[PDB]
Amino acid sequence: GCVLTAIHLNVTDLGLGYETKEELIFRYCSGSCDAAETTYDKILKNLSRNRRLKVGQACCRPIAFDDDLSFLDDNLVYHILRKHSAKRCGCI
Amino acid sequence: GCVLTAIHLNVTDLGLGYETKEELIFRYCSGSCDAAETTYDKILKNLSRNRRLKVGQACCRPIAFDDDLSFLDDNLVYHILRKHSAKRCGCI
Amino acid sequence: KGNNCLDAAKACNLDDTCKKYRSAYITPCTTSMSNEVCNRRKCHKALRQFFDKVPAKHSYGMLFCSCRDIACTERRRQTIVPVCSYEERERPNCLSLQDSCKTNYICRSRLADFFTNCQPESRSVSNCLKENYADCLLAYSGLIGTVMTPNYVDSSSLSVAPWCDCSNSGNDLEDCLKFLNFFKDNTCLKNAIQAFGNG
Amino acid sequence: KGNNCLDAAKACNLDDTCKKYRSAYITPCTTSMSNEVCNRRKCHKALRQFFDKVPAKHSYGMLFCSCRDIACTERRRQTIVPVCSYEERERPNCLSLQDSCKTNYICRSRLADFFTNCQPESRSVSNCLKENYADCLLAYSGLIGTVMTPNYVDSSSLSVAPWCDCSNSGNDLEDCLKFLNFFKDNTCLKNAIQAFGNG
Ligand SMILES: *[C@@H]1O[C@H](CO)[C@@H](O)[C@H](O)[C@H]1NC(C)=O
Ligand SMILES: *[C@@H]1O[C@H](CO)[C@@H](O)[C@H](O)[C@H]1NC(C)=O
Repeated sequence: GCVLTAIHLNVTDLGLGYETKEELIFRYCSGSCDAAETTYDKILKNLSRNRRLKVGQACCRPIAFDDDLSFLDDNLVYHILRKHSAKRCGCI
Repeated sequence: GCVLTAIHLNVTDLGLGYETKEELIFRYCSGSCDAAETTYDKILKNLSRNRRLKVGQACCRPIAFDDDLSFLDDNLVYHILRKHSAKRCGCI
Repeated sequence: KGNNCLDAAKACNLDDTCKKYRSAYITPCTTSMSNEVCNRRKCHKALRQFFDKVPAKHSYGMLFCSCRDIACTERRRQTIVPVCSYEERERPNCLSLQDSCKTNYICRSRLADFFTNCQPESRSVSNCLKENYADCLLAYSGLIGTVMTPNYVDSSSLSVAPWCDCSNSGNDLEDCLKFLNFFKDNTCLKNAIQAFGNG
Repeated sequence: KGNNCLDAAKACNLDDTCKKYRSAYITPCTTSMSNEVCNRRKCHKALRQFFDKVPAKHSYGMLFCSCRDIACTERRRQTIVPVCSYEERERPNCLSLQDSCKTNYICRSRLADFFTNCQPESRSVSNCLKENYADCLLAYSGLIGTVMTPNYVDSSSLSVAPWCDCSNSGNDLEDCLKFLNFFKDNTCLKNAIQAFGNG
């Protein structure tokens, strides 16, 4: 249920302060988590039920990031985006 | 706001299948996250607002785990708990 | 109400030092997930590390605790993981094993220490002095993880022994028994273990 | 409506290969966060890698795109990050620089190639053959990242030059000009760049 998903966007769609016409493929992690598989989450879930414990469980998040993305803004200056986009996803 | 917290529990309180009288200190991560600091979350939050994107942001989670915990059950068998407890926490 | 040996296990798990090294020996010594065979040398190695790195306060509670019932004695006996650290197919002759221990520096050093510190005060007075109790306990605990690893042998006493018998002694029978009874029937060692769990 | 040079940048960012190596040269070549000084050698190294690892389809779009206005030409001119890869305090004499290029295998190999492939078809016919267009473009692009890194020098033509002038030529003035005009006024090179952006 925790999957990678890709969308084709303008760099301005990211809202990071840039005034450009350059573009990218942005990738992200979506979905819900298994609720188990670590000992830690088994304990969080169990402690919650017997109420001897809202903050706890895992999240579908990036485990790898894409390559740096470069672009020339409208004012003839280059910029580099680092770890802007995800390569793989896991529940962590 | 993302902090470590420690509680003194029975091993049976963990509900991992064991029938013992042995004990532990269980540690966990609690709180909400800053909502920024990575480029990735800045983009998730921005894409959500302009609605060109509920699954997204970071979580206060364990970044380090405690030492293995051992115990003898009531049936005279030993068991070892691995990565059951957290040492440090970050938003990831 | 519980146990003193269980009381000890809680104190050890709630102490960062003791907990770490306890798990570091249980790991290589414990089977029982399958029956399998442990790595005796890693187990012994982990065991020596346990008693050398963890203070006596926590490391003795585990081993020298007093017991009220047979269940308590069984816990106390599993301390060293005897299925791995202790028992073997057969028991060799004790004098044979004594010789084998004297060829290993570590064991030779430890056996000497036991025999030095866990002996009678004088020539008639069975028990050793009380201020010598600690150094005798240090020597017995120190044998654990050597080829001369000892353990408690029953439910109704603090008698201990290594994994050897006196079959095939010949003319050397009395000396073999004299060696084995230095573990089994040690007045100073019993009394030191009785004083630790005061009462 | 936009740009052909901007059209090229989108194609490069949407291609895993081109995108990777574009960023790999921008990194060591770009300043403008402070004014500072780039590592010319890392920049040159990254630039050579860009044109050798990325297919002509994507790597030429960036460099040989056609332009309709002065803004487009400025984008095209910033392709190689000239503040870093190109300009210096002063311009040396061109023949001096030619000599310096011939002492570096990489540059010597590339300059030879340029002079081989970017020359007239015959003894009167100004332009080279059309099926030789690709190999001339390969040779000019190949000079980028050497000490003979060239770039476009104005807004109203496809004239290019390295960072050298013909001051202090003496009796060698005409040959220096002959060398510099082989970049500035190359009929085959202009026509190859005109044919790439068909029209
Ligand atoms: C990106 O930018 C242009 C701006 O002119 C916009 O009109 C267009 O819809 C966008 N294209 C995308 C996201 O593919
Ligand atoms: C743990 O176990 C005992 C079981 O007898 C229980 O009564 C006690 O409340 C628990 N103690 C803790 C969590 O400190």
